[PDB]
Amino acid sequence: AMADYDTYVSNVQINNLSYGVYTSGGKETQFFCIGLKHGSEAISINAMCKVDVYGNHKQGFDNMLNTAKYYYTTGGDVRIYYKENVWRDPDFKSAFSSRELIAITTCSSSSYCMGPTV
Amino acid sequence: AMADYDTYVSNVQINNLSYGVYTSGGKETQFFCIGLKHGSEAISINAMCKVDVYGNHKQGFDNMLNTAKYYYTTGGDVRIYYKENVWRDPDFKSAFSSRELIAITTCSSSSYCMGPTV
Amino acid sequence: AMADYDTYVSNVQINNLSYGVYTSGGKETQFFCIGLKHGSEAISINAMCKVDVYGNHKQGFDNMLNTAKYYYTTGGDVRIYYKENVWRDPDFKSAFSSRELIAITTCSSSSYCMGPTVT
Amino acid sequence: AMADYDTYVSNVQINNLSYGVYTSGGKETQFFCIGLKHGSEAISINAMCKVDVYGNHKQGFDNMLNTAKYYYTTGGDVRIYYKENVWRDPDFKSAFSSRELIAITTCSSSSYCMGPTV
Amino acid sequence: AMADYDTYVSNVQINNLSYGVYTSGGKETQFFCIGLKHGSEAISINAMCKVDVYGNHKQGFDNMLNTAKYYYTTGGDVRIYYKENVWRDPDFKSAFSSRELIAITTCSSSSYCMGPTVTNLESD
Repeated sequence: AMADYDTYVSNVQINNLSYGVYTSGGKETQFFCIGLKHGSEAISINAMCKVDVYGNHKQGFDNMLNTAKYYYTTGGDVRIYYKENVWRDPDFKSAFSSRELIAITTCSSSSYCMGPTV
Repeated sequence: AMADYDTYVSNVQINNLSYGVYTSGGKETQFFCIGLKHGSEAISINAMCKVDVYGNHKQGFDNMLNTAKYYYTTGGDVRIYYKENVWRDPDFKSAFSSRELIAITTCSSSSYCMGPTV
Repeated sequence: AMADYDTYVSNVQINNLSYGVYTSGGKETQFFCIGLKHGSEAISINAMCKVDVYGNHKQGFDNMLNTAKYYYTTGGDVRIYYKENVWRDPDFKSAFSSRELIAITTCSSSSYCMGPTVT
Repeated sequence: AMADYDTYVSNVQINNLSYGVYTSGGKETQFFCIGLKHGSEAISINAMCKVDVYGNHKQGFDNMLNTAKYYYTTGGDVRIYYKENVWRDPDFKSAFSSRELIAITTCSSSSYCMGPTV
Repeated sequence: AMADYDTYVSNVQINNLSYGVYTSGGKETQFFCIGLKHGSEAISINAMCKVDVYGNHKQGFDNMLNTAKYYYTTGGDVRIYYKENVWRDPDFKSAFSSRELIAITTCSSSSYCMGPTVTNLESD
């Protein structure tokens, strides 16, 4: 199976965004975070972030940000692939999330979203 | 004829998208994949991908991604040119596709799309 | 007059767009092409293209692509400046066009588009 | 707590935007500045700016500009994190403010915006 | 006062836009030009341009272009800051404009636009 694609939430909507600049561990960073809803269902796995110069995958900062902003605009159904327990900055983890955003795929029905499933 | 333009599907719509980051073969990659339908019907050749640091044509990652997102938004009729049997990562081919996306052109009628035919 | 601004069509609409990647003449390229509307016909006329690593003006590939996509979306009337007889790859010229896209300007009326004119 | 995240205004709207190029202190700059409202309420903390080659955080100019422009388009409620007393150019400070823009987060309700509140 | 911010036109709309490529002085350039109106009136200062590799401020070409395109799309009221007598190639000035685009700010009402204003009636 694809490394880092094993943990996801499906048929969610991106209902909040954050974008900022921040010094972390003595390095100048950019970050963004997505916040999620699942229609009217309560979701606890509801935030994930990406940082330009830290993480398991530094590539794709601008493309992932633009992709997140696209689905915030449409409110469309997506699946979010993420990795738990990534961010080591304790102030960032408590403010935003520990989770690193890995991929965003669309869902065309209540049962199908693109990408691998477990 | 144009090299790599011999294999295409016409009058389709991009009805799904994926964008992600992924380690493949020791390289840090970005990728995106488009999912297709043919009007009211599903089609069997229905996913094509592009990878920033692998493939027959590594250029144009951001422009092809922006172009794909554009037609996902409009739902317009397009022709997709693609190349078969490209991606060699077995986990990736199984989750997404083995096909490399080459070009996207528009269709102004049920019978005409821009670009060369065979 | 401005070099490369002598040849244009005014008050046209872009009704088709192509974007691709392609190996031409030993180089890896990106290109896009616009097709122009002719009455109610589906087939476009006067297609014009831009290539990132070939042409009289290699600069501005992404900005010209985004400008072309913009007017394809709005369907607005534009003036297109282009250079005839540029592309030499025969397969490309047969598939798309020989013309290089130089500039796109708006038309605010049936009578006025921005940019220089010739008589 | 996150350094530079202690000062913010919540549930505001970006109702004006400036973008320009400018020589400041012998350096060629770009800048943008956001103007804020909060519905009908009189606010005094209502302008924040970012400069490409000056400030505590020079990274993220284009991404922050595009983020500010998006919320100006939607008129949606946001939280603005900012740093007071940053700009030293007296002419710039008089025309806009001394405040450096740090982050923009969305507000999904009258009581919630993403990001830390301490 | 902010250098290069002394001449502007307020409460205008961008109602035309040009983008192109052009060779000048041995350099390959990109440029764009905006056309303006003041509601239903034509104005005297109605065009201004930015060039990627010429001008007093070469930075910000893409950001300025995207900003101008945005306001052309929305038709919203803006203030345009510009500098006179920059483009001195007569065929470019005849085709487009002599003025360099410096900044674009919004006007949220008929009475307010963002950005610096001159000190007084004589710009002392």
